[PDB]
Amino acid sequence: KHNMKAFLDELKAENIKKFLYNFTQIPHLAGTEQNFQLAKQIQSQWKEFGLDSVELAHYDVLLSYPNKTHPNYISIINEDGNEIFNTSLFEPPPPGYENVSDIVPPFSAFSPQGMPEGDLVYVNYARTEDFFKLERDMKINCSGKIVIARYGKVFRGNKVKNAQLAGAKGVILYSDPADYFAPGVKSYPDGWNLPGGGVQRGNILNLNGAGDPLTPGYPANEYAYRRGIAEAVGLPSIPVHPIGYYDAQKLLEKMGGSAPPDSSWRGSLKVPYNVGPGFTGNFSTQKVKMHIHSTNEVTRIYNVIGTLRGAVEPDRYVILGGHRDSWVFGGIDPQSGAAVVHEIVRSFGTLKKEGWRPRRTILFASWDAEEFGLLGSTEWAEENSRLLQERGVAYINADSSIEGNYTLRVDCTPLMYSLVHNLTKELKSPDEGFEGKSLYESWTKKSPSPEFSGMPRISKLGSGNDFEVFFQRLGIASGRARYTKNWETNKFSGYPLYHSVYETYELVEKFYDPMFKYHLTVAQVRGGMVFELANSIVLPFDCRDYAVVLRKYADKIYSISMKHPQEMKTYSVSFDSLFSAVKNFTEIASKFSERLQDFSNPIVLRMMNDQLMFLERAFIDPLGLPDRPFYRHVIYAPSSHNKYAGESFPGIYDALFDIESKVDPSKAWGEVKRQIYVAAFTVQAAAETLSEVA
Amino acid sequence: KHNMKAFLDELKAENIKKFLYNFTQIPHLAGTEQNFQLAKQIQSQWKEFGLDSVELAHYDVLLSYPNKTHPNYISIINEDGNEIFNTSLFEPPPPGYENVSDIVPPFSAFSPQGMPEGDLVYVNYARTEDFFKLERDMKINCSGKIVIARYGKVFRGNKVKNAQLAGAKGVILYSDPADYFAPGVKSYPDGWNLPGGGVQRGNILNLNGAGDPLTPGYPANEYAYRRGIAEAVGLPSIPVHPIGYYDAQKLLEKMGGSAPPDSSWRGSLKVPYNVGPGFTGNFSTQKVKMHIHSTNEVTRIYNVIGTLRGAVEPDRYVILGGHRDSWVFGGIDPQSGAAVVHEIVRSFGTLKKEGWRPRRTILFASWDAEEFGLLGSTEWAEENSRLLQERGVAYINADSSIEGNYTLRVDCTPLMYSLVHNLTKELKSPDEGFEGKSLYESWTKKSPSPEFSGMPRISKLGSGNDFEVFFQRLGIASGRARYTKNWETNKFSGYPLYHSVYETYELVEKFYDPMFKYHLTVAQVRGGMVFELANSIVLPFDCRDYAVVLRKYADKIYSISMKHPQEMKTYSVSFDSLFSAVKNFTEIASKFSERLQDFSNPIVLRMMNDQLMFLERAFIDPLGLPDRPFYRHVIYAPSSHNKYAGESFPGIYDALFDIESKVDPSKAWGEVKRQIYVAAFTVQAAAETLSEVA
Ligand SMILES: *[C@@H]1O[C@H](CO)[C@@H](O[C@@H]2O[C@H](CO)[C@@H](O[C@@H]3O[C@H](CO)[C@@H](O)[C@H](O[C@H]4O[C@H](CO)[C@@H](O)[C@H](O)[C@@H]4O)[C@@H]3O)[C@H](O)[C@H]2NC(C)=O)[C@H](O)[C@H]1NC(C)=O
Ligand SMILES: *[C@@H]1O[C@H](CO)[C@@H](O[C@@H]2O[C@H](CO)[C@@H](O[C@@H]3O[C@H](CO)[C@@H](O)[C@H](O[C@H]4O[C@H](CO)[C@@H](O)[C@H](O)[C@@H]4O)[C@@H]3O)[C@H](O)[C@H]2NC(C)=O)[C@H](O)[C@H]1NC(C)=O
Ligand SMILES: *[C@@H]1O[C@H](CO)[C@@H](O[C@@H]2O[C@H](CO)[C@@H](O)[C@H](O)[C@H]2NC(C)=O)[C@H](O)[C@H]1NC(C)=O
Ligand SMILES: *[C@@H]1O[C@H](CO)[C@@H](O[C@@H]2O[C@H](CO)[C@@H](O)[C@H](O)[C@H]2NC(C)=O)[C@H](O)[C@H]1NC(C)=O
Ligand SMILES: *[C@@H]1O[C@H](CO)[C@@H](O[C@@H]2O[C@H](CO)[C@@H](O)[C@H](O)[C@H]2NC(C)=O)[C@H](O)[C@H]1NC(C)=O
Ligand SMILES: *[C@@H]1O[C@H](CO)[C@@H](O[C@@H]2O[C@H](CO)[C@@H](O)[C@H](O)[C@H]2NC(C)=O)[C@H](O)[C@H]1NC(C)=O
Ligand SMILES: *[C@@H]1O[C@H](CO)[C@@H](O[C@@H]2O[C@H](CO)[C@@H](O)[C@H](O)[C@H]2NC(C)=O)[C@H](O)[C@H]1NC(C)=O
Ligand SMILES: *[C@@H]1O[C@H](CO)[C@@H](O[C@@H]2O[C@H](CO)[C@@H](O)[C@H](O)[C@H]2NC(C)=O)[C@H](O)[C@H]1NC(C)=O
Ligand SMILES: O=C(O)CC[C@H](CP(=O)(O)CCC(=O)O)C(=O)O
Ligand SMILES: O=C(O)CC[C@H](CP(=O)(O)CCC(=O)O)C(=O)O
Ligand SMILES: *[C@@H]1O[C@H](CO)[C@@H](O)[C@H](O)[C@H]1NC(C)=O
Ligand SMILES: *[C@@H]1O[C@H](CO)[C@@H](O)[C@H](O)[C@H]1NC(C)=O
Ligand SMILES: *[C@@H]1O[C@H](CO)[C@@H](O)[C@H](O)[C@H]1NC(C)=O
Ligand SMILES: *[C@@H]1O[C@H](CO)[C@@H](O)[C@H](O)[C@H]1NC(C)=O
Ligand SMILES: *[C@@H]1O[C@H](CO)[C@@H](O)[C@H](O)[C@H]1NC(C)=O
Ligand SMILES: *[C@@H]1O[C@H](CO)[C@@H](O)[C@H](O)[C@H]1NC(C)=O
Ligand SMILES: [Ca+2]
Ligand SMILES: [Ca+2]
Ligand SMILES: [Cl-]
Ligand SMILES: [Cl-]
Ligand SMILES: [Zn+2]
Ligand SMILES: [Zn+2]
Ligand SMILES: [Zn+2]
Ligand SMILES: [Zn+2]
Repeated sequence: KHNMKAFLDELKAENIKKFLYNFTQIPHLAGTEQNFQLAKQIQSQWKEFGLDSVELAHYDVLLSYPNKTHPNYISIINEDGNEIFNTSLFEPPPPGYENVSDIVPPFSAFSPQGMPEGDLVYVNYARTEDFFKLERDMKINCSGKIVIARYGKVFRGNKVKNAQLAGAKGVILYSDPADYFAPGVKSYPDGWNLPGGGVQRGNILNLNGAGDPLTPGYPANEYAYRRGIAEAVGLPSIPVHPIGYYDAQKLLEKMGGSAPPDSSWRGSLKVPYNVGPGFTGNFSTQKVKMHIHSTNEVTRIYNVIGTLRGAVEPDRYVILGGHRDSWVFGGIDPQSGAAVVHEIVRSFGTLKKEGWRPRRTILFASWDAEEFGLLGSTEWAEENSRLLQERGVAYINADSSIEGNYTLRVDCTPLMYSLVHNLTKELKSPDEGFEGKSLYESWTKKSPSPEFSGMPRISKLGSGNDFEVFFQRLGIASGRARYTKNWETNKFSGYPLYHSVYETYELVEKFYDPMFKYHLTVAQVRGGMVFELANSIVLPFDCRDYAVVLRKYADKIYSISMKHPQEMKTYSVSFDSLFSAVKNFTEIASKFSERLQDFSNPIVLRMMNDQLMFLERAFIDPLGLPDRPFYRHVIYAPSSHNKYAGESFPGIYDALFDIESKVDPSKAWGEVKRQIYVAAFTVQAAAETLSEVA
Repeated sequence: KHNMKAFLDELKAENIKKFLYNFTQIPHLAGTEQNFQLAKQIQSQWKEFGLDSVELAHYDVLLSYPNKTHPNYISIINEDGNEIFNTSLFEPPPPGYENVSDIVPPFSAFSPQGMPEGDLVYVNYARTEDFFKLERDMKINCSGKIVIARYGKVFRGNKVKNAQLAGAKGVILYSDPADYFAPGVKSYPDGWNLPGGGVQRGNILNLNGAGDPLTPGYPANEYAYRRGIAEAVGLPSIPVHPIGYYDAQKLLEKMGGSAPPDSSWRGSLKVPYNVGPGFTGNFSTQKVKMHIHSTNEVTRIYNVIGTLRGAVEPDRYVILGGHRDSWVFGGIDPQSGAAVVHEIVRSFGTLKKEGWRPRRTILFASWDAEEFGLLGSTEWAEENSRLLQERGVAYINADSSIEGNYTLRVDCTPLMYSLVHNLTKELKSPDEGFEGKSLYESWTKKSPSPEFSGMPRISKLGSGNDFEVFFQRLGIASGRARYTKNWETNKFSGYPLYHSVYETYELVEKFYDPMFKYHLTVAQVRGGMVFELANSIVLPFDCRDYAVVLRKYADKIYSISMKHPQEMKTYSVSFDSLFSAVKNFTEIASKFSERLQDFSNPIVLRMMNDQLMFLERAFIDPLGLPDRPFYRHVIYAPSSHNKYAGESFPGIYDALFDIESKVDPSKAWGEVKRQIYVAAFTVQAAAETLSEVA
């Protein structure tokens, strides 16, 4: 038989290991020849594996690279302008790679050029609440200062935006061992911790879903009209550079001015963590000087798009996609995910060669330039938006398969909760101590739902990965799953070697998953989801699960507003319409579910399949969210404070955020009311897509 | 048999006459009790006729009404402030209606209040080119003047916008006999001409597709958040009032200053048509004074929505809609169309009672508040946009069935050209001299295509009627057909009694269509179109017809640009991408057509039906046109100079318009290039929806 079990059993840990090794021997930086060569390799192999068609889709997008003959670095400069300390020009390469060429040195992609000199202010994680603390509570002024911030907690681009709006003239990002050195584990190469010379690369854009900075709304094809750099989307206005904790210690050790306001501001270095501004008495005349010379350059990128045509519904697309480009070797990010996709394609192709075809079309994607702001997935979705809007069933992401080895981590639309629960109950746990138990059982035990006993946690989708255009722009049901760590407060901070030269094949094979069993488990979850979506007669979505969360989000946003009872009285701020719509959705979804169970009629089936496919679509508002036109989903958006985090009822959330500080409360509460109306309306309209059609 | 002929033969001229009489005995002004009562009547009758469900959909929208105890009027005022001449407070009522209550006096709906006094400037039709002539050629300055303009040629709201931007402090609109009195015909009640006391009502908004001024993007339901009046969409900033030609003669006769620049500026009144400013020597100290006291008021409106559920594809909607509200009696506009819809519903209901159901669902609509800016259709489409976007096959409009008795007038998407040609070849001509000939034959003879011998003219869709939200916002294939006059240069000017108290049942029965044969012919065209759309196994759209027009529009826009060869050289302005996309569309459409002919498989059929349904959808750009977010179709939009006129490649057209006058040619030609890119991209993307799906 050619069923899900046949598919799943064909998947091999040994193959995932071979592919991971193959993808991580040299760097695959977006826009470089090495990454174009790997694209052509994957294209050839997917053809060999059996896909019907496999094409490269290329675009010319704005990328950013250091100047090879004019290196970026930071100094402490004394009174006469002598540079008395310089940060490192490169990370010491790991064992056996010390002769590898084309390792991009640490830099912040899309930083402008500059050589700002000034006094340091330490801003903790550079979160919105950290700047509130500095400015409002401590009366410390960042204007014209160079800010130094530790990585962690939120996307680095949010830190840079926050620093810019505080009036900073530069930002230094560093990795504190508090966040990137787990106690009792050794530094790379002898363990998975970050050494003091290690540095996290990464882009610092604030694109809000736009894709290539120069072509928002339209694919960056051969005839594209491009904005001028001054009108580009999302570029930072101040120089930015990342450093390791040996270098950070040198910049922080001399810091004076105010003490840290409390212990949540102190990392693990042997320094005071004084906020500044500037250095203590002896060194009061020394300054910090950045030297940034990176350039932004329009550069060709390449997505690989493979098609396995559906036997029955070829015009319905289930998409498995993840990126290929890496900062350096990409041993975890992304090749641990790319190797899983490769093995999934191989397994599906094995069935296809024996005469099987899925019910619906499956599209497989190897995206490029993800690290530079989700550019390859976004430009391709811009190009194909009409096809995706009317035909897209679901998008399953496939970046890093592991970021730890503790338990499963799933983020997805409520429409996929039931699918995930059911599939994980049928898969074996790879975990020690759970042998012969289901993955559902180990996951639920290790990651309990905060709301329901006997259920696992499933998180909301925000952004920071390639599902963003499909979910938040186009409203296609999306999901992701990976293995993760225990480390709760590190959720958005990355594993220690994230985006460093030390993230290698050996890191994975020695320290994360020597048997490739966690990789195989993730291949089973991702491939199992794709299989069910592409093959189930009735699409495997449960609208009632959306009803349950919508009530939870409505309770939560109302609870936020209810911290301001006098203003809700004054301005007549009612959530009644939103609860009404949520009640209606619950009622209608229950009735639709009964019909879906109670309905030989392919037109009624597909009618119902279309109602299921278009339900996520119905949460899209064509006018988008305020000042974020490419975030169009009304129930979820990336947090305006942290792109990695999903926020629910984002339009109402942002209207309420820090509202007590607004100068015109009438206007501010009027906008809360407007957002309640938009949310109630959209929930009701989505409900009505599930009513009988005529 | 229950085929199209059964449907068509059931339609009766006598029934259309009875319904027209029934709908035109009292005024049915939007927002009044009389119009709510007529809504309830139609709802009851459509239920009796056999529809499955018939509901009222109500909204609370901004309307505008004169003050009953403080009448609007215009004066000539002498030096001491004596009002020496006053315009009329009402139109003399026609025979037998002189005791009818609730006839709204002539006014310009949505005028602000004011009593501006000043010198007159005569601006011809107040078109963009008329203001260019005044300001650029004649050096006449309208700033702080009261402008007087003749109705005709363009939508009145465009005139008011043009006057406002010229700095006018008020606008007087009047009906010149040149445009509203056909030579050799008598004035109402003895003929169909406009008497000197007759006045054309009408709104003067510039909504650009927004719908209710207070709720753009969202339905004006019970919990809607409304903009404040100062942020409302489309309201004029200066007072405006309409008058008849007896009153106009009194205001124009004393005009001095400059002579009319040429004869195209002279109407038929026995006056010089001097442009002003102000009056000739003797009267130089007299001024014109307006008194406008109308108020804008949020008011409930009611659409009637009838459903005839499809037997096979209930989730595919074919919509026949037209408005019910009138300025006064609505003898032509809209009740000549509403009576036709009523008879169509009755005929379909007759088949339904004998056990027939159409293949797809047919929705019938009686829209409200059309006269106040397409408010009822727009608010309902805002409410139901998700259903319409994913399920809407086609929209057929049904306003005035006659505006003359000469020949057919059809405006529609190219996707319906073949359907119209085929249906009209099967219908009998009602025309004298064409007895026993097809409607196709009489129409093609009387209205020859400017491009093709042996073909009739079919015009583009702009706006000024209820199809606007469906076509230009949502991208649902739309069409309209009516009987019209010969009068070429009067195309956008209306028939003489348009929006006057004289537009009555008797006007129609005595002077337009005493046998109701033109009404019946239009009922056959509209009902025949709906029948084929709702019943044909393959949707009756021909994508190759879009390919042919896209080439014609590309040639036309290129020809406009090519008036500026030096700038196209300087700024490297190429149309190559747009012609490429049009060539690709032509190639792909030809291949799709072959498959549609060459393809027992309901999934392939519906796949293909979906490709046909979503083709118009593919011309929608979710970012909309520049500064007109609710005009989203890239191939067609309402002309920015005349809402009634369709413009092709509007984004490129508007970027080129008057470009030689722009201060920064680099920027202006850059925007032309941007619009060429958007157009090429959208044409290519629409083409790709017709490629094989996988
Ligand atoms: C959840 O679904 C329910 C349907 O089960 C839906 O109920 C609808 O609620 C609206 C708003 O309450 C109702 O609107 C009323 O409609 C009647 C006519 O049917 C009007 O007369 C009412 O207006 C009068 O009263 C108002 C309130 O006091 C006044 O403001 C107004 O000036 C009028 O005097 C009012 O418009 C509607 O009838 C029901 N529909 C039903 C029960 O079928 C509810 O809206 C849904 N929730 C959301 C958020 O959509
Ligand atoms: C109409 O449909 C045709 C398909 O039949 C489609 O043709 C495509 O045109 C694009 C643009 O010309 C081609 O793009 C080229 O792709 C190759 C790789 O396949 C690249 O190497 C090319 O780039 C080089 O040359 C450029 C031009 O001189 C340089 O600017 C660039 O720096 C590179 O040196 C170029 O991107 C594409 O291959 C074809 N596809 C085919 C034939 O399948 C055409 O685009 C459609 N029209 C529209 C408006 O979409
Ligand atoms: C990764 O695997 C690929 C595919 O097996 C290898 O590329 C092939 O290598 C042989 C030997 O050079 C060539 O003859 C083939 O043409 C290549 N096949 C392709 C590109 O499809 C590649 O060598 C491997 N890379 C590493 C670093 O092991
Ligand atoms: C930090 O690096 C800078 C730049 O390379 C060093 O300063 C330069 O030193 C050379 C050789 O002594 C001089 O000729 C240049 O004029 C200096 N350039 C600048 C920009 O100051 C500096 O010596 C380094 N500091 C340390 C502590 O190694
Ligand atoms: C998850 O599996 C459950 C248990 O099998 C499925 O729920 C059952 O579905 C069948 C088929 O419709 C019904 O007859 C049962 O009554 C359901 N049992 C329940 C609700 O406990 C559920 O559909 C699956 N979810 C998917 C496939 O998305
Ligand atoms: C238009 O026709 C309608 C429907 O025939 C008439 O309304 C009906 O009139 C009778 C007599 O008053 C009532 O008993 C019915 O209840 C009405 N039916 C409805 C409203 O569905 C109406 O009188 C006619 N109007 C004119 C001016 O002739
Ligand atoms: C035009 O109408 C105005 C307003 O009704 C007339 O002026 C008024 O005349 C009455 C009675 O003579 C006076 O008491 C008011 O003071 C006047 N009002 C204003 C606003 O001036 C005027 O007589 C009319 N002109 C003509 C020619 O009939
Ligand atoms: C208009 O009618 C023409 C003539 O019947 C239709 O074109 C024919 O369609 C049949 C059925 O596919 C083909 O076999 C013929 O070859 C076509 N004849 C032609 C192109 O001359 C056309 O489809 C009709 N248009 C509609 C229904 O939209
Ligand atoms: O630009 C973006 O939105 C994200 C770019 C990348 C995505 P990533 O590949 O490293 C994976 C991060 C994640 O899945 O949360 C970054 O976080 O630096
Ligand atoms: O506001 C609008 O866009 C049009 C309002 C009305 C539409 P109408 O019913 O009179 C018919 C005009 C037409 O079909 O062109 C008007 O032209 O005054
Ligand atoms: C790299 O180094 C220097 C900086 O001025 C110069 O030779 C060259 O222009 C730079 N390359 C760039 C800016 O891409
Ligand atoms: C912060 O510092 C700069 C000093 O030039 C000043 O312009 C700005 O107003 C200051 N802000 C506050 C709130 O003190
Ligand atoms: C993998 O699992 C073991 C068991 O707890 C643990 O000791 C090790 O630290 C884990 N590896 C990583 C990288 O978390
Ligand atoms: C109508 O007439 C006068 C104008 O001031 C006044 O009595 C009343 O307020 C007006 N009604 C309105 C403004 O609706
Ligand atoms: C038109 O007239 C007014 C007179 O106050 C003036 O402000 C404006 O600049 C004039 N425009 C031109 C172009 O003469
Ligand atoms: C109707 O048709 C006849 C024939 O030409 C014509 O005399 C009459 O003017 C027409 N009616 C209208 C209102 O155009
Ligand atoms: Ca783009
Ligand atoms: Ca609205
Ligand atoms: Cl992922
Ligand atoms: Cl019409
Ligand atoms: Zn990644
Ligand atoms: Zn990454
Ligand atoms: Zn009308
Ligand atoms: Zn009208």
